[PDB]
Amino acid sequence: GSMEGILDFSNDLDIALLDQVVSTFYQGSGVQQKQAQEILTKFQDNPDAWQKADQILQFSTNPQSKFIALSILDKLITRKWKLLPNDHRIGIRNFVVGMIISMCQDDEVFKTQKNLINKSDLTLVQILKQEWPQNWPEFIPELIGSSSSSVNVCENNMIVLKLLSEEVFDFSAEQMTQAKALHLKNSMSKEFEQIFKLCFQVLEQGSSSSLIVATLESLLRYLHWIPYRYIYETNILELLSTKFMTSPDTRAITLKCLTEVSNLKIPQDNDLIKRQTVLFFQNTLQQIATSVMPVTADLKATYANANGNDQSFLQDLAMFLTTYLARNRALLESDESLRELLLNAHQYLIQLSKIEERELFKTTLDYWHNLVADLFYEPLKKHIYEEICSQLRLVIIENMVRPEEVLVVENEIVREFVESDTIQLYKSEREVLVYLTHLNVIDTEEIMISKLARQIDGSEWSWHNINTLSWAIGSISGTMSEDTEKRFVVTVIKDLLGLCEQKRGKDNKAVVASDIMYVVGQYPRFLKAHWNFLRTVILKLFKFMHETHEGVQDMACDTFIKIVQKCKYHFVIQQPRESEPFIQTIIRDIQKTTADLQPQQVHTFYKACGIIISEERSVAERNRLLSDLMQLPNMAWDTIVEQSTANPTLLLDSETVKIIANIIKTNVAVCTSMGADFYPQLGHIYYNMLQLYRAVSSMISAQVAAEGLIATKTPKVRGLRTIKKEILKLVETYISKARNLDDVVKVLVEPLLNAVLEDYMNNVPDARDAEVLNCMTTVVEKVGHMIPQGVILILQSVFECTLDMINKDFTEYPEHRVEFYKLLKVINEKSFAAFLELPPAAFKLFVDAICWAFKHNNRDVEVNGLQIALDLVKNIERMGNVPFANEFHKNYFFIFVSETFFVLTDSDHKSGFSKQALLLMKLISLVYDNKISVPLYQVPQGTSNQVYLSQYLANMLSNAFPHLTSEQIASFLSALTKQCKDLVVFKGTLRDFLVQIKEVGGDPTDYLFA
Amino acid sequence: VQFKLVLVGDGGTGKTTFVKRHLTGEFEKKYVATLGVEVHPLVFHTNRGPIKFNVWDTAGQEKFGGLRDGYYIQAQCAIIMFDVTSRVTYKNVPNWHRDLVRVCENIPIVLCGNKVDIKDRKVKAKSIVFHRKKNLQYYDISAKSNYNFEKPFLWLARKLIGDPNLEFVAMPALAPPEVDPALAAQYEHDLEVAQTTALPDEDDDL
Amino acid sequence: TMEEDEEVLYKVRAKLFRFDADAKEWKERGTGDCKFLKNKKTNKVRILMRRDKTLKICANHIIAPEYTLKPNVGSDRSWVYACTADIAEGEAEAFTFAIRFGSKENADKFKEEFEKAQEINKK
Ligand SMILES: Nc1nc2c(ncn2[C@@H]2O[C@H](COP(=O)(O)OP(=O)(O)NP(=O)(O)O)[C@@H](O)[C@H]2O)c(=O)[nH]1
Ligand SMILES: *[C@H](CC(=O)OC(C)C)n1cnc(-c2cc(OC)cc(C(F)(F)F)c2)n1
Ligand SMILES: [Mg+2]
Repeated sequence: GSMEGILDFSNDLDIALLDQVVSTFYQGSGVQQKQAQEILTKFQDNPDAWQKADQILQFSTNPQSKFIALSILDKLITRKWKLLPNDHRIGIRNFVVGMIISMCQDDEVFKTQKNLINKSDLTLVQILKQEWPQNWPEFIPELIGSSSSSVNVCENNMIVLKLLSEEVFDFSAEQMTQAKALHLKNSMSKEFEQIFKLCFQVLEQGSSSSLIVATLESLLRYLHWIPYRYIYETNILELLSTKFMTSPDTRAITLKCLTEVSNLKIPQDNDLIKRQTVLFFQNTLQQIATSVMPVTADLKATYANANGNDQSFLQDLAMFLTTYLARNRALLESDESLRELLLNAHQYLIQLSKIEERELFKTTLDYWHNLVADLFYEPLKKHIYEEICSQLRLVIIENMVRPEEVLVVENEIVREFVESDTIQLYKSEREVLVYLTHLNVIDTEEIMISKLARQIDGSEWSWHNINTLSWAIGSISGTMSEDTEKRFVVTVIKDLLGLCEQKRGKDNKAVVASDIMYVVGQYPRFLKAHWNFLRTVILKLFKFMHETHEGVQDMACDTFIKIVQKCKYHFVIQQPRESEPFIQTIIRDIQKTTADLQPQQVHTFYKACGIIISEERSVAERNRLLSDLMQLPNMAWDTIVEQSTANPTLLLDSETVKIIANIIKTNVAVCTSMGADFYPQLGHIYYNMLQLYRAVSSMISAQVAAEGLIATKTPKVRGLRTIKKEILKLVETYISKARNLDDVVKVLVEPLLNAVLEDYMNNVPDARDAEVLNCMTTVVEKVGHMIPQGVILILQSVFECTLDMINKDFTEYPEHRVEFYKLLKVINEKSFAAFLELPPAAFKLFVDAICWAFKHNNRDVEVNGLQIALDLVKNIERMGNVPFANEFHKNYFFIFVSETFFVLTDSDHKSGFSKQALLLMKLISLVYDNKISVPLYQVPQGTSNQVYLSQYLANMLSNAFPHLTSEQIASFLSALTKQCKDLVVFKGTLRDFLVQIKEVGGDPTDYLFA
Repeated sequence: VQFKLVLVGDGGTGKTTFVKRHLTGEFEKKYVATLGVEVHPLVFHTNRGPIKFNVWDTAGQEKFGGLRDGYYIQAQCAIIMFDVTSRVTYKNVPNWHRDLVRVCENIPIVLCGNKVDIKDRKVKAKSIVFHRKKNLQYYDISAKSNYNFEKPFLWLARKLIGDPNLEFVAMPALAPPEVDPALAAQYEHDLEVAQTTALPDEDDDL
Repeated sequence: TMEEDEEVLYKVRAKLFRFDADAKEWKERGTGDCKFLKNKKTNKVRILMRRDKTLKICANHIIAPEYTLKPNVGSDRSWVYACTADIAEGEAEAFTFAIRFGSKENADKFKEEFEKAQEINKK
């Protein structure tokens, strides 16, 4: 409607209309809310709206209106303060100060408009950051004096001081120059004596809760930086650990203050200070025991009930106890009069560790790791904690989370999907339980065997109980002696089988199956020494591969390969009492074993066989095993190759396409585990495989021509491209592991390039496989140095056409993007001569492509782009004083300098700062080391490149950042060039520049910080 | 029974995609930066009745920040979002938290690490600790795979209603109606287009 | 919940899409269990589908005999069909749906069940 009128500034501002626009935004909805929002944004962003700020704060009926007005002032103070004439600066100051005093003295405004007062306090702090103490030396003394005139003013002054400390000490690193932060830190440090005096007196005499809470909230911030003497040479620790722990209004903030007190490393030679550190802990634990909860209390229940602030308090208690004890528990471990305090604090932690809260459990678990690792090494300590550790063993065992390997889940015992939050937690639990087992292996075995005895009984049978126990049992593998482990493992399995027999129903069955599979897969040392059992296990895994339950099936395959990775040797030798190596038995029945598996599980099976086969180091025997393993896919391959040459229409059948893809996938799986040993099988299919690659390629092109680009979405063409992708993956997989690189070059490479390069170049973009680039990257990486002409061929076939795919936006063809710059990186690193052979027009596109990578926010591309630029510079520098290097610098030195400066300063590429700074330092150092032997300019004759570089950069920055003074730019560049050998200082100067360009009037002496 | 929820975090962390997933069920693949704020109502059905969130989805890009902390006034809860594939977005979490709690001193806040579906994770689980001292709840999430996508709202609803046993429940499913040959000759225009527009993510499990 | 007066004839996990005719894009509407429910009183069969964790309805409409399942150019495990009266979001809207399944066999079984339900509703 008529809301836009406030945007017209030739008017007088209709405060009533502004308040209606504001009310419509905050309390409205729908389209009218959306319209008011856009209007308010335009109002706030108007460069003169701040001149309306006083009138809004005087005449408005809406607190949100005043808030927005203060945001307009904040934006002015933060960015354009020093452009104002001095009278406007004094006017804004007096006006903000006056409004704060005004709101404080009206008791009903003080109670009802907390946000608006908080926003005003922050606004005042922004003025202090610009004006204090140089142009406001009396702020702190007057603040202290005014604190006695009113309790409201005293409380609000604590808020101002809290915000001031935060802005100076907690959030200055990214927001101020190094010099300005140092100046404000020194200013606050110089005046803190008086500040602490006011703070301690307020805490000591104690007014009412609100003033105390605000004073403690300010103290929490001071503790981040103030000298230790203020805490230990006063009586404040006794106030914090007694008086302020008793009242729940101050308990939360005081516990956080004491946590910060605890996270200092005291001068640990002073007996007096050690006594005080003990004392405030003793006091605090006494207050909790008497005023909150005794150590026997059920904190799990309390947390779950979530009354009032109980969850936050228990979180804060855990942080306090873990912080203090990780630093200071040694202070409590020798004095016998402190033993009760030490163990009571850990007993609270035991109770806190039973809470059902994932993130809190991780906090306590981090502490337990800290403790048990120390008990594992430090002499004479573990006996102190014997009872704590015993309880902890029980807590961990009962709260084990599901490991990666266990693929069966309750929803209904089903088969997941999925993640790593749980994976990291399992690993952290295992770490602590392993330590705990070493600390007392008898106690651990007794807890686990007793728990397992009660699953037999049915005393405590449940899916949850057999799962966590089985997972804990598997997780401690390697902690016991081989003999105890033997007895331990035997008992566990026999009993787990006692649960299967006594369980009925498949739901129950797939649970105990996953548990047995996890345990056995975790104890390969046992399996290696007991062949007859290992054989029985594998046979049973094979049975599981025929299971109707889908989860059991997948885990059997994963367990099979997990065991084989560790016990492979026992499958390759002929065992006693056996007629042949077990690998021969496995290969023979591979068709019957894998009949009910999905294809990708079949391929895992073949990969597991490849692991075993590679343990045979006799070449003739290994190649024969390899030949036997591939019998089924090779037979299918020969059949499908014979009925593909004649009648090239046969691949129209989608069922044929699936068969081919599965054949290649099987070869990929075996090549993954066999690596260099796979060569004889690759050679068996290589030439016909590349002919198939060409044939499928013609089919794809034919479909796109007959059906349009939409053909690439159809199941048929997607299946054909899977063939090409798996062929490329197979060749990439082998070459990445090949040991005979002569064979790679003479046998594999040239037929490969003939089959893939022109086909990629001459397909429409939507039909090009990014996997071609990935395969070529590996080819260049491994044998690039031996095929200089082949690398040139690669560039000619993929460079310009892929670049044209990805240089219109940052989003299309994301995989081509990533592989493209991976390929350029390796060519530039390993076959730089291929770029020297490029025509000048194409080399310019290469420079264009590198800078294009700079501007990506995708880290995959950005990082490689910055790395290529750095390597390219080094490649050029390595050439020395030759025509190509001279021409490169004349054509491209300043392009790289300015492009790097652009992404450094544009606020859209912060993730690359470190590598951008490295590149810029290298470029600058090239000039100030006189490594560029020709003039960079086209300015008088004889001028050094150092002089021209400074003039170029000064002009560049003057035009790009016209609000900077000439002295700012000159001082920045002088410091930056001085520092081009010291990356850390260099980067600090760049950071200072990024601060200064966001405001007006930055001090040029800031760049002398170093 | 409605509550104001402000959603903040660096640009590109997935704030808008996360809300859209809860609004319509879709996954928006494109990045269209939010300008200032977008307000959407969002209702969940629980065993304690319906709960309505007025979700203020704010802009993460500084040049599009609009009213910035002006959007936080009278928020009753919040979600702080970052991207586990971008360390800078986690490094900025304390800055978003600072500005938020200066306006909203005592509200429940969830910290969400989004995009855990991406293989090359960069902000490791072990390094995510900022929530501990600040009493924020934390979740790994993925708007793309829906991993834990319901957990932030479920936790906030339990805190705002004050019932730890609150659960999402199935809404009542009314009987659907029994229901044009005037345009039936033209609902092959609209249908053939749909038939010949391929479905997205055909390689997914569903 | 409004589901006790009904019998479950068929259940399958699926991902449901809706066609944005303006933007020319398919948009996901929900993933979860798709159920064919036969009303005990009227014998009419409807599709009812809820999202996995929020349990929110993403499909609720009669399996009309007028409807026809069509293939999508990009999938061998999906069906496209027009719907004139779906009340998952509120007031009965018309939609062009696509529903995709875990496998071609699930899509084929769904089509068989979808057509057996159309017969039931033609009484
Ligand atoms: N792989 C993946 N991508 C996601 C996920 N969530 C969002 N994205 C993607 O991240 C990009 C950013 O989208 P968006 O939701 O607008 O983020 P935003 O924080 O709201 N942007 P802004 O704050 O500037 O308005 C999109 O391309 C989106 O597809 C996710 O969970 N996984
Ligand atoms: C219980 C689960 C089960 O039987 O699943 C079937 C498929 C329904 N159960 C019974 N027997 C085992 C068992 C026996 C083994 O003998 C050594 C080995 C295993 C294995 F897990 F190690 F493979 C399992 N499990
Ligand atoms: Mg957004």
